[PDB]
Amino acid sequence: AAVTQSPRNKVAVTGGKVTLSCNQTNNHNNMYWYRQDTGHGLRLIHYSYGAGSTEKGDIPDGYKASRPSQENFSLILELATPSQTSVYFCASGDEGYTQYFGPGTRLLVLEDLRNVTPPKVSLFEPSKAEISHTQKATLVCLATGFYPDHVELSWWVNGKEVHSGVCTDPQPLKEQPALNDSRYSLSSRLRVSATFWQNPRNHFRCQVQFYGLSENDEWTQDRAKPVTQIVSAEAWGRA
Amino acid sequence: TQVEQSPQSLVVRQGENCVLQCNYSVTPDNHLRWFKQDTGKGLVSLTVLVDQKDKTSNGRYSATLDKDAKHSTLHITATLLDDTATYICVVGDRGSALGRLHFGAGTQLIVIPDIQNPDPAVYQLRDSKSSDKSVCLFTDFDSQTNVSQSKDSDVYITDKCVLDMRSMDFKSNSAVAWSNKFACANAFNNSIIPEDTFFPS
Amino acid sequence: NYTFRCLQMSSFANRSWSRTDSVVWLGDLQTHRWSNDSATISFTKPWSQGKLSNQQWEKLQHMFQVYRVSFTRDIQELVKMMSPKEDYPIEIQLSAGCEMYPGNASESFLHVAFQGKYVVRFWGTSWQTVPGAPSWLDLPIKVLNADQGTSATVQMLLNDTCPLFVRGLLEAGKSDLEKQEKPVAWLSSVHRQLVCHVSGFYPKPVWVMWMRGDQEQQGTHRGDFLPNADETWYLQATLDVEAGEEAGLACRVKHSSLGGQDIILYW
Amino acid sequence: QKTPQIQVYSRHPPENGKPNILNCYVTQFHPPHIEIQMLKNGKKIPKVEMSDMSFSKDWSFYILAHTEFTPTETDTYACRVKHASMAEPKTVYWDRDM
Ligand SMILES: *[C@@H]1O[C@H](CO[C@@H]2O[C@@H](C)[C@@H](O)[C@@H](O)[C@@H]2O)[C@@H](O[C@@H]2O[C@H](CO)[C@@H](O[C@@H]3O[C@H](CO[C@H]4O[C@H](CO)[C@@H](O)[C@H](O)[C@@H]4O)[C@@H](O)[C@H](O[C@H]4O[C@H](CO)[C@@H](O)[C@H](O)[C@@H]4O)[C@@H]3O)[C@H](O)[C@H]2NC(C)=O)[C@H](O)[C@H]1NC(C)=O
Ligand SMILES: CCCCCCCCCCCCCC[C@@H](O)[C@@H](O)[C@@H](N)CO[C@H]1O[C@H](CO)[C@H](O)[C@H](O)[C@H]1O
Ligand SMILES: CCCCCCCCCCCCCCCC(=O)O
Ligand SMILES: *[C@@H]1O[C@H](CO)[C@@H](O)[C@H](O)[C@H]1NC(C)=O
Ligand SMILES: *[C@@H]1O[C@H](CO)[C@@H](O)[C@H](O)[C@H]1NC(C)=O
Repeated sequence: AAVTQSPRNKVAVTGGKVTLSCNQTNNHNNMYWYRQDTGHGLRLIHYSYGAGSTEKGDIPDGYKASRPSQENFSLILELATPSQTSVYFCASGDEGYTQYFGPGTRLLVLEDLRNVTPPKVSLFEPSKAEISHTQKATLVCLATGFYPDHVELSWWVNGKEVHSGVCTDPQPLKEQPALNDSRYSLSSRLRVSATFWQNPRNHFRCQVQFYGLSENDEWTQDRAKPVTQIVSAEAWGRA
Repeated sequence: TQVEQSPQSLVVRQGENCVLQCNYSVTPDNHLRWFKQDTGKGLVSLTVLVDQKDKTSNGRYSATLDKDAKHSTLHITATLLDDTATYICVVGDRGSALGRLHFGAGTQLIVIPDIQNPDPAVYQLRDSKSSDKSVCLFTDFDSQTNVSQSKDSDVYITDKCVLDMRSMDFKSNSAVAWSNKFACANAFNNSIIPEDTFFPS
Repeated sequence: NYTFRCLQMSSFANRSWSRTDSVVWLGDLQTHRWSNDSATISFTKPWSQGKLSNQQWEKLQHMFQVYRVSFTRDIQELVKMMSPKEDYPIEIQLSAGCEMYPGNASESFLHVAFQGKYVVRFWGTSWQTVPGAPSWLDLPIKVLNADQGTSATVQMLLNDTCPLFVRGLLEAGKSDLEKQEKPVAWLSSVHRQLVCHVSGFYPKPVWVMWMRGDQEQQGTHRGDFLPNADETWYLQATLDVEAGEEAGLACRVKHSSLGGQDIILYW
Repeated sequence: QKTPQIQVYSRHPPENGKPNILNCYVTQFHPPHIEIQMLKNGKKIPKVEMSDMSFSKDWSFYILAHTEFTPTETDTYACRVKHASMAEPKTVYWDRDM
């Protein structure tokens, strides 16, 4: 009994309309919208007992809800505010007590979009000293100069995402710790066997999904519009 | 706030056990669920207890519930690195869809990895598209070592971070340092690093 | 051959406002009350706890206390589930308990009524609708039957706790149940319609006729049993007659309290 | 919706000057929200006792108002009932016989 949410990650300005959606092919009558804030547990915003019903939950102020059909239950922030920065969970259920949870949706509501910038990505290749001393090769990737901090760094090898042998920083570190809206940097390592790196037919690639502006956000500045994009760096193996 | 969890957080070495608490005032109490939230991800269910005096297991996860005391514990035997997570307690006040779920704030487990054979080194990695730029990588140190923030502000040093080559059963702490303004012998001056560290070249 | 009854009445005026008031009968005598204002069930007799211990009663009363709050929210939630099909004001009524037969025997019931119409009952191990009920209740029924904890409890209450408890009451309240109080009668009038009033008698069965000599006036219209405040009964028999034909007419009354010596009032 | 039937009657046999109790019995009504007043000469009697509400086998409600009274030659008594089913309040007067 699966449930999906969309978008998975979102950056918004104060005053904008933001709409979080939730799809469910379970024929579950009932659907639920929660928000998780570090400090509290999940609190119920709205819910629906079938197509056409929507109910106030525990903390419904600021959110409108919409159940157009059995499959889709939406949460609408008509006038977005900084207080609505959260992680929004959606869930569905039949007549029983279980609620089958979605994967979550992160939302950051900013005051103004002037500082929004995508990352530069660099990929740094394994040391020959490391290869000989350990029989292992550590690639390192480096996302820098990006704001806000909503990024997903992933590693791909021959077009297939690798999880084994990866570590990514828990939180990104600030380039200008003094400044209010400082840019960030974020490192990640992929460690493989030296023979796997020495094989020149293995294509390594670090990919950073940056979440930023929509195509319907205004942009008054001279520079390139900092949109939700992918930036990546790439390297082949070498013996 | 009708569901309380204890401790708020805890750090444990890999291999040790730990017991997580959950006490509630919710009335009535049909069932109690333990969730597991990885950093970033969503809610994986571990077990659901439904009786007056109930007990369950799920491999290394085992759990109890006493509805008279209104109290539940979640034991984790032989912790592994992947257990680093937040552990959420949830009480449902009906045995049907009519009920509400009351969520706890969560107990934050952090598990220190067990590095058997350290071999601490500081290597230099070169950029693929542009040889001139580079990073200094401090790797292969045991979890007793604390990687310290940068002395300079124009120099950047990340915190430590553990990777896991699952097919080899191998774990290693690592930390990256870099700057536009700098060399790898002088890069981790400000950390109390092992005296037998291997600076090559 | 007594019947035990828990009558519950619940009014939901709008989504926020509601109230639930119960009363409990054993035959025609009240044994308990439970106002919305009271947090706890009140006895209306000395013997109302029955043969239950003080700690058994507490765990039983606490079950009801929790049920009452849970009942209210669930109805309110079922209105949201069905809307716009149904909306307030809503009037739900329960009637539950058991009838006692000689030896071991008893039947238990639990009947529910929606807006004054019997629609649902608990039977066997589940809630089910009755003949006549509208088909939209099928979803409410489906949801209530998902609650496997509620079913097991209601089964235990109907099958065990109730029939056991009532035996406690029957033994514990023998002297009140088997009481014998005498009627008092009087005559009056308003063709003319003579009226023979009878009042103060217990138990309910009584015989009241107009007579001329030994000849039962088969024009006698018996009225209904009306209750007095002191837990006795009232009943009047009327007879239509020609003006100036009241001579020779007498009201005869038989009741188990009198023992042979019947009340006769002459005009 | 259902109309209430009202029945006024005394506990003991009516003798002028002698104390007594006057019952008013209201039945067969729905919904259960109802206002009941026992009247003397039009004026509302102050200390009126009310039984708990209940209902019959046909799910229709009933209730018994009662009050002490001392019948006289001159004084008339009554029971007034307001209900959602009725347009205006219904008043049945004590018969002097019942
Ligand atoms: C409490 O008493 C219940 C019965 O008492 C009545 O209801 C209560 C609430 C009061 O109103 C009281 O005054 C009444 O007298 C009692 O309910 C019985 O529970 C059993 C099982 O727990 C039920 O048995 C199952 O029946 C189905 C089919 O039944 C249908 O047909 C019969 C006709 O014979 C009808 O009478 C029924 O209404 C049904 O329509 C079987 O298919 C099923 O068999 C399957 O499962 C069993 C294992 O459990 C296997 O042996 C079989 O191979 C099958 O796989 C069950 O046997 C029974 O129907 C039900 N009786 C009634 C009259 O509904 C309840 O158990 C008591 N609870 C406690 C806790 O004491
Ligand atoms: C407009 C819709 C009309 C509805 C008509 C339906 C009539 C049925 C009315 C009776 C239903 C029973 C009400 C109470 C029940 O739903 C529960 O809310 C109540 N028994 C509490 O149950 C919880 O707590 C129990 C412990 O005492 C159990 O844990 C149970 O599992 C749990 O749900
Ligand atoms: C013996 C005194 C009882 C007084 C209170 C009785 C009023 C309610 C009667 C209906 C009982 C319904 C049973 C449901 C029980 C439950 O689900 O917990
Ligand atoms: C609900 O109804 C009650 C009584 O009928 C009334 O006093 C109250 O004002 C109503 N509440 C709302 C919110 O409409
Ligand atoms: C009935 O009681 C509940 C709590 O037991 C209360 O919240 C509610 O307002 C009461 N309603 C009325 C009409 O008295």
